[PDB]
Amino acid sequence: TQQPIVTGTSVISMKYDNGVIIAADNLGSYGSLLRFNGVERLIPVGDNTVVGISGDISDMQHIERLLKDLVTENAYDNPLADAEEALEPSYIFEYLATVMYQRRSKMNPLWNAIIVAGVQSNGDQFLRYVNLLGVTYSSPTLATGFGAHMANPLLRKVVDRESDIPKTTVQVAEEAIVNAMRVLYYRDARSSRNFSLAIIDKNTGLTFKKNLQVENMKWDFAKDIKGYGTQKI
Amino acid sequence: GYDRALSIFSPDGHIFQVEYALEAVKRGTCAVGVKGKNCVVLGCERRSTLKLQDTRITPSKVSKIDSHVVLSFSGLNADSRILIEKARVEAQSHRLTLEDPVTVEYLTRYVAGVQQRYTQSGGVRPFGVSTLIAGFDPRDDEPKLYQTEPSGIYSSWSAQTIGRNSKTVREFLEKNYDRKEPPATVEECVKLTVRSLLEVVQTGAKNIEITVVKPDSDIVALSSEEINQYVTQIEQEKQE
Amino acid sequence: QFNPYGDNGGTILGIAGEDFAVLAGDTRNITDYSINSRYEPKVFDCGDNIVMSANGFAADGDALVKRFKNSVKWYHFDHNDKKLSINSAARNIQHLLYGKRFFPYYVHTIIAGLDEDGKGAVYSFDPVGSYEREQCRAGGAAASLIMPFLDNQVNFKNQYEPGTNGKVKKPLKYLSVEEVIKLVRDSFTSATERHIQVGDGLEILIVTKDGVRKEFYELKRD
Amino acid sequence: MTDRYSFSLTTFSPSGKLGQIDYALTAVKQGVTSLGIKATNGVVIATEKKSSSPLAMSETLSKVSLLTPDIGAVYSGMGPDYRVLVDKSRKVAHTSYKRIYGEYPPTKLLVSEVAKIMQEATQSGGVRPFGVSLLIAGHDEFNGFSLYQVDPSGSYFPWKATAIGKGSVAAKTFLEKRWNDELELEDAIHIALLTLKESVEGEFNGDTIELAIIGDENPDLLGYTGIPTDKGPRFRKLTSQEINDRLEAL
Amino acid sequence: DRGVSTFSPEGRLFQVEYSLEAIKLGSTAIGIATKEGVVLGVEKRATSPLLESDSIEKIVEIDRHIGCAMSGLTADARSMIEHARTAAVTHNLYYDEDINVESLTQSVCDLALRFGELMSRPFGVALLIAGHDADDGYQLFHAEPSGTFYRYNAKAIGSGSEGAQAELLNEWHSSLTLKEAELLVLKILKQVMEEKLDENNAQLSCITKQDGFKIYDNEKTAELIKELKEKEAAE
Amino acid sequence: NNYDGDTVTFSPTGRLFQVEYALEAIKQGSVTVGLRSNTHAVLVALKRNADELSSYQKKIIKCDEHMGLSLAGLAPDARVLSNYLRQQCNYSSLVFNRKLAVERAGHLLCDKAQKNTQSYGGRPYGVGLLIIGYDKSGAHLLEFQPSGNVTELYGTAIGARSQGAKTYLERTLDTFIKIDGNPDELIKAGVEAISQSLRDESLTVDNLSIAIVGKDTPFTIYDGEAVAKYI
Amino acid sequence: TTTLAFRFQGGIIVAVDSRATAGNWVASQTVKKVIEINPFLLGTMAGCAADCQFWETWLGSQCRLHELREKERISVAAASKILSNLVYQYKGAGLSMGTMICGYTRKEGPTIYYVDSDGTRLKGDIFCVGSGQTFAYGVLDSNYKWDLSVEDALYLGKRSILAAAHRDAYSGGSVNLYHVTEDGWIYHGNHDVGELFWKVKEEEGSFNNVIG
Amino acid sequence: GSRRYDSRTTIFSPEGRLYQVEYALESISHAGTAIGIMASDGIVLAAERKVTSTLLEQDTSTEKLYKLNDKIAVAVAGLTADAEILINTARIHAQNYLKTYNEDIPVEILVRRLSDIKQGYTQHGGLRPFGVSFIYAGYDDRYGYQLYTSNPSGNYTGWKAISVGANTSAAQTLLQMDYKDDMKVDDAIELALKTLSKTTDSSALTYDRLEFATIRKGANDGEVYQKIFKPQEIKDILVKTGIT
Ligand SMILES: *[C@@](C)(CO)[C@](*)(O)[C@H](Cc1ccccc1)NC(=O)[C@H](Cc1ccc(OC)cc1)NC(=O)[C@H](C)NC(=O)CN1CCOCC1
Ligand SMILES: [Mg+2]
Ligand code: NA
Repeated sequence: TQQPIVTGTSVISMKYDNGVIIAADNLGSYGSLLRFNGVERLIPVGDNTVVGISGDISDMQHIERLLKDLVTENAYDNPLADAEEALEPSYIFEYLATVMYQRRSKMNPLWNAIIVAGVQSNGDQFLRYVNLLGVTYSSPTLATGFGAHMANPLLRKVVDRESDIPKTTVQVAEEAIVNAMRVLYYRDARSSRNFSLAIIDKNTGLTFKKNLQVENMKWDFAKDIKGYGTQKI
Repeated sequence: GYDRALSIFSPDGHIFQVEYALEAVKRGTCAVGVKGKNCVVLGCERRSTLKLQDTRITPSKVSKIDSHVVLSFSGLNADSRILIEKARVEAQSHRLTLEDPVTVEYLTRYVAGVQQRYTQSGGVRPFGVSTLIAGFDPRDDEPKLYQTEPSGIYSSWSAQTIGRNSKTVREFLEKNYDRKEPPATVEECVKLTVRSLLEVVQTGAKNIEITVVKPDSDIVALSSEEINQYVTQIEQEKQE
Repeated sequence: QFNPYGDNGGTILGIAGEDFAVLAGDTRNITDYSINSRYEPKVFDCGDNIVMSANGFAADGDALVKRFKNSVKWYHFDHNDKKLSINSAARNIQHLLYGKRFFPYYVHTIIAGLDEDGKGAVYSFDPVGSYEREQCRAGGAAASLIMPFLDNQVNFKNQYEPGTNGKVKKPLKYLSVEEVIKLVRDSFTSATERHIQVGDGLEILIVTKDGVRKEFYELKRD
Repeated sequence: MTDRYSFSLTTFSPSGKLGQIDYALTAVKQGVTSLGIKATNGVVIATEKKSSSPLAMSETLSKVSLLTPDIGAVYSGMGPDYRVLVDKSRKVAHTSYKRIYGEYPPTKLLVSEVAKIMQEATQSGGVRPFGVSLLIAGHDEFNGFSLYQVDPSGSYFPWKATAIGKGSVAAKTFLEKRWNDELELEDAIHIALLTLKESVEGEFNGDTIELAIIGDENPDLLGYTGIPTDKGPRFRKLTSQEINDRLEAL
Repeated sequence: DRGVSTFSPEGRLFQVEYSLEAIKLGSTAIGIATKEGVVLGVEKRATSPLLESDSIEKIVEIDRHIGCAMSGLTADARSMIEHARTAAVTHNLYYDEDINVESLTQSVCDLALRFGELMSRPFGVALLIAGHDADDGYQLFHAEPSGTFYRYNAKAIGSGSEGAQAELLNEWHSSLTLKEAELLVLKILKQVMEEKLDENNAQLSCITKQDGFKIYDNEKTAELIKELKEKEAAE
Repeated sequence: NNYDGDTVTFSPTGRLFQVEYALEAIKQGSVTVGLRSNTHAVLVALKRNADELSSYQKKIIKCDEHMGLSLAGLAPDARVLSNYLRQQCNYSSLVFNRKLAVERAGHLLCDKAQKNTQSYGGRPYGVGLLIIGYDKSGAHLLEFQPSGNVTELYGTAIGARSQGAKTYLERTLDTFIKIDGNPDELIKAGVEAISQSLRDESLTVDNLSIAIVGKDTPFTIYDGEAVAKYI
Repeated sequence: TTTLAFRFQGGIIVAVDSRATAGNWVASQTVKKVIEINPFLLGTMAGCAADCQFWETWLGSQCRLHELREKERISVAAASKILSNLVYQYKGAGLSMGTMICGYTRKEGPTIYYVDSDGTRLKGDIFCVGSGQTFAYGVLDSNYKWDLSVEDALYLGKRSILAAAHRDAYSGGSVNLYHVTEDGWIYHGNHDVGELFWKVKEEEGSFNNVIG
Repeated sequence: GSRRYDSRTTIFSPEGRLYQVEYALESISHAGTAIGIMASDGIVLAAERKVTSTLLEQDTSTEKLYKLNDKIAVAVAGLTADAEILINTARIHAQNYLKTYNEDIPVEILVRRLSDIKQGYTQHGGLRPFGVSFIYAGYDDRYGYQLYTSNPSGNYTGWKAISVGANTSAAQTLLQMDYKDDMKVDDAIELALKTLSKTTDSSALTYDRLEFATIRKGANDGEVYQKIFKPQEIKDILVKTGIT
């Protein structure tokens, strides 16, 4: 039985025609205190997978070490470690999903919500979620925390079902993700302006973008707002 | 824990430790079991090189496992106590779970199973003991006599003997015991048992023990004078 | 305090015919008032013409299905590729569930297939292993809505023969696969209307001696 | 891996001898001579400090050891075996007695515990017996002064006076002539030094001889004052200077 | 001495090979498999005439559809039978069905090599496991202390095994009736047995799909012995 | 001689005699053959019987849908090792959703057999195995020896008179390796290979045992009337 | 549940309902609450369905192992005590079982044993177990005599379950009858309350509280 | 491995004897003789100390005779160290029985349990047996005065008069000659000393080479008293019987 201390907020993601996009802000909250501002919550595994993690940061750092160790262990006695027998997103996910459910069953969970985004060896897009309860699900769009409430509605307007994926380009998909991150900065009290974004394409590969900022924000209309009702001045 | 496999096969297919345990049984004092029409009698030799004994307190050769079953033995005396104790515990455990006392076959099967376990367990030697287990099943008047041995095999006997010079008394019983007509009464059964021991014993004084078991938990041990009367009667008929 | 259980919603339904059996379930996955997936299947082909679904807490449901699939695999290894009968699978599942009697799998389980006489069979389980064979069973969040409808339309309950003064019951009879699928689709559309955890899509798995076939139908997405 | 020796390494031979115990006693015979003498008002235990090398500092190696404030021990045989026995003997005095009764054990009972440890090395799995004989001198309120010998078998005997090791046969004969039941402590120390000179060959002084007594209480050696009932240790190790003083009037 | 799990230079386990010699000293046991059933028969071999021969239990029930006959150090078989019975009943509990005869035999044979320095030595007893299931029908298995088991159409184990096996080689065909098999076991037992064969020193049993595993009475076996003697004199 | 009492003892020339005696048990075992192309891998096994009344000892065991082996030597030891493989293959599936690589399968068997050759009390495994499989890097064939040594090969054979089949495959190497997209022809080559190890006996219907795995073929075993095609 | 079993002149009658509940939700109406352990032994179920189902099937396996080992059918006393000793090991853990082990043997005769999850084991002639036990007792006790005929005893057992099925909200579905004699148990059919009620009301003239 | 060095202490000879038990008995036959004699009104325990040295402290010494509880004592023959292990077990077993039943332990029960421990060392564990033979002298309200003996085999028997250790053959013949059933304690005291005096390997039997003890009902009314004799008391009893 735990209680989360230093936490990370929403992780959002979606599929597009050739691959997947995933994003998450760089904040490490300590309750209401916005304590740490240089936290990377997107962790690449190889050149074909990115794991986005929210929840407890100490448990996130533990998972980082497991994934780091997984790459090492896979390389052992494996001449095709950088080829046919390289780590797939589906392998990495199933490992984590096994761990998460084992820990909840021992009543000592890893207090996290995880999204594994990647591209398989056959070109298929991989996007699947897992959390502290060991609950797993997949969808064209996936998001954690506040992202589930605010991002998914926006991302589902772009890709509402499976047939909408081939019709969605990387330019359109990234635009929707960046818009969603802005909306979360407006409305999530444990979010930050700075964030990271990752694209895993079946042609261009892994593109990891750091130090992004939310921009083109609408604040001007605030100047006209007075009191809470009757106040004219 | 001490793990050594002491009981093992030899090239000719024998487990010597089990066979040497049989030699210890052959050294032990003679014990005989004869079952009649309505009873079983257990006879036991007691070696007479020991005078100045205290027969009140000296461990008796025949032991009660329950009120309806008895166990005599031949071989190592110290080893027999361990088997008797285990058997007595299992007897009470059976009454507790099945709500019925053990059958003589079941009790024998348990004791035999213990003996067998010590022939293929690491760190232990076999029991240097063969037992005669006799009694009557609950609510049954059919007499029961069983034998066990170090190897773990057990079987039922109309009459049987174990211990030193047992082959001589078995020879006697084989011609004197009629399957078609077993000893009809208690007296006949005790006499045949005493007769068989008199082939081997020496004197019929404080060398022979006799225990009679009858149906419904009716077990009694004979005293010196009672046994001596059979000895006196047999010898007078012999001179003919 | 940490709560190890959750409710992922949805609902499932199994009906048995004379020479077939269906096991249906909606494809919606939820937590609280949010939708996680509009298409997340929870009715699986487990081999040996057995289909299975464990509805309730998805993590427990996936774990159970995963264990049973693995149970089928080892049954082949250990017993010379023998086919696992539906009655034997049911008993095996009871032991899987009851093994966690004091920390249960929070799922209502249903399996379907054919019995050893070739006839359609549906077995249903409670969360701790009690099971029963039936012609009909609904499980999950909307089971209370659907089940009485099936009692009426599959087992003809409370239906009497017209003009017989309520003395002669409507006779029992097997249904065609076409009639059964009509009942399944109507059952799920009705359930989708009045239960918020039910919707998005409907996936049916039909089992005949020829194998396992699938059918998919859209459901309301609100 | 793991200790697979779970069986006895000391067993009975056809003649009835316990070989390893006999051989352990042979090792004690080879060892340097040590002795003990009981007086009316004290006990003395003494031994030769056989130096392994003149570069070695023989002060750092203590053959005579304090076990409790009123009990001391000396040995003949294998030094390492003795050292670990002293460690175990000191600890058992606390664990099996002082931590229970709030006072130190009497000599006979501590001796009994040491004997138990040595007996177990004679019967337990995968071990040889200890290659030492101990002489344990001590005092307690209800038994007074006492002197005990402990052999590799675990057997122990009380003595008025005795010697063990190299020249024990001659030393025991010497002690029989000199010992009486009216000996004062100083007279016993004198006899101890006389007896030991016979077995020692090289130098005979306070630096080559190790000698301790169980006598009167020593308040100066207690380390604190304020508790009337605590009067100090009866065990005292004689200094190199204190030995040489008595060697002049020898 | 030497290790219990040691290999010989020829590539065999000493203890397993020595246990096979113990089995050769054991009393004869024969099994014959037909399309109408599987017959099991044994030599009782009482060591003395005072011993009540009906207490000699060398044929044993494992389940209603599986029987077993033994030869060698028969005391060692008790724990093997106990395991087999539990395995059979346990499988029925887990799977609501009868367990395959092969699967049962395989479970018993898993005990065989669980010895070393687990139990201290191999078993000194061989088993003939006969049974029926829906998949492979009537089956006869020979289970050794090596952990190996062979299926047989017919098989003899014990002291008269090599002589009886050569006889079974000639006599067995795929169209034997149950009655023909019963007589054949009695015939071959009488040949290899020391003492003269009768109902008291030999025991028959069979397993059929309909009636399951049945040990024959001394009255029933006696008539088959009398039927056998008459048929041999008739030509 | 004096250095063959247990596996923990080296000889003066640096030999482990108990391991060599375990190796000897394989030579006494019935012949079995393994060979592969680029699309399929095939096991062919000559089964052995006690006599005419007995069944023929089953030589081939399935480990997963994509992997399995044939045995030669102590059959119970093969059962232990095959069971270990089944678990390892299964662990890879449940935990990583990943079919176990045939190369890793060999590495795991090597390490399991090794531990038995360095510790007191235990003994070496008394069986040799031929593992075939199809994974993400195509078809594979492995040869396991109870010394621990595992070897990847195009083709091989173990058991009594295995040198005859091994020589044939060494000649036929260039031919059978290019039998791609043709199961029946690759089996024929294997059946012809095992025939070089036959003496006095010939391949009958309940004597021959064939197994195959490939690109669009799960590991399946053929016995009885199913192998009559290849005689 | 409502289950009963009583001893009488002609052996033992055993009658049970067939309802399963999950709170106020009727989970089933066609459940088997009698387990046929062997041709001479029966077991009734009441309480947690899984506990009853699982452990009484397990009990049957233990009874089978007994007759294999001992070459003799297990006694009703020994069979009941295996189950009672088992649940006593789990005492406090939360098992919920109300059971009746009914059967015949030569040494015992017709015998009934009540066994529950808190370790109580009682021999007796009449028992009613379950949520509707009181309703069944009311009818059964007021009509019970030792000298009942097999025909009358079968009916009384059927009528007692019906009475409880009616009043008890957590009992109903159908009545499963059994009769245990010296020759073993005999099944006397499944009787749906949907038809049985109106048939009994009309023929018997009872149930005047209900609108006819 | 270690198999090479295993003596195999718990195995049978081809003749069916336990090697180690037989060799332990051979060891005990060289130990100082101990005699037990049971009278109608008490029990005597007499034991000869092993070749004494003149500088041995005699009064504060215990080698042969030990107290198990207020009603039971033992005479030892063999390894003293081994005996003390068994004695402390026996002392604890007696207190366990008293704690459980609020009654002093019956003599036979204590004897059986101690003998069962010895038995265990001959059948399992791979350890050497205890090289000890006991003479148990005790009293309880069931059988009254009782003498027992146990040996390394774990076999125990009851006696009227018995010897263990050295020269038992000669000692048992002398006891068998002069013993009778109506004997008193003071007569048994004399018999015990006379027997040792003749069977001793020493030149002459003296007070300093003996341990002596009696268990009488010679206390005040229906209660038992254990008397472990002091040196001066042995000196007096030796003069009183006319041995010195
Ligand atoms: C009547 C109907 C009263 O309920 C009977 O007792 C009936 C008996 C019965 C026996 C065998 C098969 C079916 C029915 N009992 C029930 O129907 C039973 C009631 C009950 C539930 C829980 C209990 O405590 C654990 C005790 C009694 N119903 C069930 O078992 C239902 C089907 N299942 C569950 O409630 C599932 N729960 C059980 C407890 O553990 C968590 C899951
Ligand atoms: Mg809806
Ligand atoms: Na209820």
